[PDB]
Amino acid sequence: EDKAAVERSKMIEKQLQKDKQVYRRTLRLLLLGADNSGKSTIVKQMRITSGIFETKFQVDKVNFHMFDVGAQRDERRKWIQCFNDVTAIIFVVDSSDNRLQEALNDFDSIWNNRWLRTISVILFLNKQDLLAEKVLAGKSKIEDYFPEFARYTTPEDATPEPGEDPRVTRAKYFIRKEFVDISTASGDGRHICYPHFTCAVDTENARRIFNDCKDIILQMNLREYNLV
Amino acid sequence: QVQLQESGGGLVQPGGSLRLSCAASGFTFSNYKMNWVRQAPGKGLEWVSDISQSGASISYTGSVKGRFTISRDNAKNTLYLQMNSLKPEDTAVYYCARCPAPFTRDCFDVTSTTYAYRGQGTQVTVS
Amino acid sequence: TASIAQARKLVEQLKMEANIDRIKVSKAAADLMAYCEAHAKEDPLLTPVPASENPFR
Amino acid sequence: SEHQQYVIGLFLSCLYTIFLFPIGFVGNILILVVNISFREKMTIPDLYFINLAVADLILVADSLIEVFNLHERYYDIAVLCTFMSLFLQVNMYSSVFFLTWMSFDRYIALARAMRCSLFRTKHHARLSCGLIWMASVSATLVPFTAVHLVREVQWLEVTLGFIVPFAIIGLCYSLIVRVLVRAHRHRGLRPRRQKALRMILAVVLVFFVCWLPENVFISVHLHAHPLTGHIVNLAAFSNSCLNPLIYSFLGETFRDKLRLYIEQK
Amino acid sequence: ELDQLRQEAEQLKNQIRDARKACADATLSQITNNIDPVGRIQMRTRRTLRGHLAKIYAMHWGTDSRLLVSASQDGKLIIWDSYTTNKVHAIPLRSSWVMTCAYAPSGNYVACGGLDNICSIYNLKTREGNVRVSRELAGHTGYLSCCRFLDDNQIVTSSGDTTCALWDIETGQQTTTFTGHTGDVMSLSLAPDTRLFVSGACDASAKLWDVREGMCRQTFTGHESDINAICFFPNGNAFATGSDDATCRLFDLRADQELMTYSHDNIICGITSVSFSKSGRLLLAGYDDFNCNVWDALKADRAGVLAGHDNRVSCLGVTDDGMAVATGSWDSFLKIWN
Ligand SMILES: CN(CCNc1ccnc2cc(Cl)ccc12)CCNc1ccnc2cc(Cl)ccc12
Repeated sequence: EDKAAVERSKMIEKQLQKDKQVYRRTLRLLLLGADNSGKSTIVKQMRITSGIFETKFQVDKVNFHMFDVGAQRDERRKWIQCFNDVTAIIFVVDSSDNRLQEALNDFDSIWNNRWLRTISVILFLNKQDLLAEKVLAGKSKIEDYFPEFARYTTPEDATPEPGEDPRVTRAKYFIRKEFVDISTASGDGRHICYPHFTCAVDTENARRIFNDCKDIILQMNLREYNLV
Repeated sequence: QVQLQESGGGLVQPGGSLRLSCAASGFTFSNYKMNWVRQAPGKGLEWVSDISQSGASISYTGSVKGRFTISRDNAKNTLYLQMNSLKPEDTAVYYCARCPAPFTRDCFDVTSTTYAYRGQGTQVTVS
Repeated sequence: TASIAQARKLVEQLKMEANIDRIKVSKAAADLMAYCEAHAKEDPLLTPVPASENPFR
Repeated sequence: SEHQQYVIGLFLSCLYTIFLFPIGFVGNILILVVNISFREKMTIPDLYFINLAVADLILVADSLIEVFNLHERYYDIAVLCTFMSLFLQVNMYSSVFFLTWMSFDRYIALARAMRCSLFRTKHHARLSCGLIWMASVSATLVPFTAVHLVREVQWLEVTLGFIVPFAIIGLCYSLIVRVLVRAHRHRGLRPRRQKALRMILAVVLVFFVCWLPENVFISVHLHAHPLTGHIVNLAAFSNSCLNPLIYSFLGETFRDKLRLYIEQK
Repeated sequence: ELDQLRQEAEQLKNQIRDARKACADATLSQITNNIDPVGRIQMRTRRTLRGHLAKIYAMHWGTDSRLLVSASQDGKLIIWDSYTTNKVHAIPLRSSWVMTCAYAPSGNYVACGGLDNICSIYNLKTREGNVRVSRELAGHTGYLSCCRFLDDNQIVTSSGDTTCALWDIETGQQTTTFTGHTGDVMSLSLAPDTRLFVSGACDASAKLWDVREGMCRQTFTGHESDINAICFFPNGNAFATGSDDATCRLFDLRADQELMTYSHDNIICGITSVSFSKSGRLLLAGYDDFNCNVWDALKADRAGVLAGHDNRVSCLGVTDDGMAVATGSWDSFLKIWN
């Protein structure tokens, strides 16, 4: 009976409309990182053979679903295209100098991919305490892997955390500038990179993500409203 | 099939200079970005150098910047790496990796443990 | 060890693929052309059908 | 002086019809056709832009008639003149109310983005457009019927079409600018947000300067002065002429849409 | 010994190349020049299926030629009645990231999978009325790229890992495994008789597998990049592969080599999905520039274009009776063309 079919279609459309509100309200994030990066610790920070893990959390009554790939092969050119419509990519990097060049290459590939080109990236320069300890130790030299550091000097308008040794400031801002150079080398300003200095003991990473997603949503709305 | 044969590399004294060459066959060499990667004893695959389709843009890992020069020959479908002042750390197996797709600016998986567009590589040893 | 383990199976697969009976390309092309010719009328997409019995019109 | 003032009025009319009128006409038509052609993927702002384009197109079309004083003819006060007056009043109210509602919706989208997502729905946008048109129609008809059984009509015009709309526009865009500057100094993109602030300021200023003259002219009296009436009417029509330019042409999104439409065509 | 084994492999590969070259006495174009062209193929959008909140990653027609299932990355797969546009079912998924979906040839079940590495089998004929997960096949160590039913109890699934697997749905165990690929297996195509199936992976190669024995019968190369899609020719003696190198390629099982290549100079974008018309004379291929191209499979000249979509065309399927072509896209719309 065609009438029963149309009735069922109306029921299903009502269900779809009901769940569309849930889909639109929620903000989706993709957590990316390496083995050394403490992305798992970032996941466990948020106190509210599987191939992907989801974490639901809330900030200021807005809901975030953060997705971290689990059992996947290292080749990511194909399964990453699934995340071309997420709100943001939280990129976690082990900032303690070495795999920094590998992280930079990963960030460059993520930035310049044809499908992630419109997705902003939240960059967590994780493990800042280890970076400070090993910079103060002096055994390891950043210039060994990044010779440009031998000439780089912290900008005159820097904002070091009070009590921070200027050497640590120079190193951390040098790494941040290394990532920002790739960020700004392309993209024509439709997607942004938000660098943050994070640690394992930090408790405001959720706040950072919430603020950056607020800015991303503001940019999206400003673009759709023709103001940009 | 897509094939890359690294024709070069070998033993050398510290501070010497070699020239690695890779012949690429089975695909339009001009459309693809190319990269040199290396695996040192006991290490993972490490990205060394990158050259675009036209050779206009080039990039190096900081450890080899100023010592290695990457170059491309589309007519001969060849990729060269002129290595100068070789340090003992440079000892490794060098592979020539191809960008996964043509005309693209991303090179995701060139450094993966298993990659379908990477040559068997050539061993470079420094005395 | 493992490298030779993979190489031996690669060689085995190559021998298996090398011993298969192979036919000239002309025969395969003729077969495909004949199949397409036989079913030309039965394919609506390249032989449009009147809207009276098109399910979407 | 009468000859001099008449000549000055005609010179101003020539300047307007040469410079401003093509902007309004061509831009409103282009906005309408470009937004309608892409109906399958229209966003909430596009609905308000389309309705404002309709209103501005009607007003600018009437501008030419008003420019050469063709209205002082074929009165037919029983039908034609009253109908034209009501139609133009509803068009003016629709233009002003759509500007005000677009400002408020912009405030909602750029300040309450992550919390008021339920409020902003395309079906709700169409309902809002319908309610805006109904409100304009009612604001036009109610005073007309009340005085049928005029100073009161002009009073309602002035108040409900410049004072409340301008107050709402100013408040909403001040809040939007506050949000933009607060998010500008921390993590936002400096150049594009400076451009957005410039666009907001341009919109507010053009609306204010174009609609203040006629409203103040009406308020002062609440015949005579032909030149003053002519220039204030020219400014009022120039509001609709310039609305497409500031709202669509100066923005990158609509220019990209127009380029894509041209490439498709 | 490694060098010796590599040299032996090189010798065998040279032998295979020489045999293929010897068998290539003529090209397909040289023989298809004799037949007249298919003419302009202009297809209209008869239906637009709305209701998905995100990208449509996959779709599959039912064997009845009327009902079709489409999976979207919002966590929903919808079974539509194309004739009337009614949505018969809207199954919510445990994992939002679904990359494939299948419709059982009997119409009783559907299958889906994705980044969860699990193939969920849903029973549509449930007595309770509400579709519920009949089974969850686990065992793949990578994202599920494709899946196809052989019967109500057997299903073949290709994975992001380098292997495919034939499962027993009743027991939920991998009846057999197909290994040999070096990259992600992106596509999968059952033969008309279901005795063999071809899988294209993230390399130049596409492999033919015998479901009974469980080994690779043949490997076909020629593509320069990943093979995103694969489809079997209607007679089962050939198949077409679409790749990231922006070209389609028709291979023959018996000739064991490339037969034809479909490409154009201004096409510089990858191919996401391919399929054949009922007769096999037309090859429809979806592209990353979100417009499908209808190629003359025999003459290899672009015969038509389907340019209704606004975002990447991700899936494309021709009906079993050949009466329409359903194309999904990343704009969350499925369009029926005819
Ligand atoms: C509103 N203007 C013109 C009205 N014309 C419009 C009709 C409909 N819709 C419109 C929309 C717009 Cl935007 C602008 C104009 C109209 C008042 C000027 N009329 C006058 C002329 C001469 N002498 C006057 C003396 C006094 Cl005491 C008061 C008014 C006098």
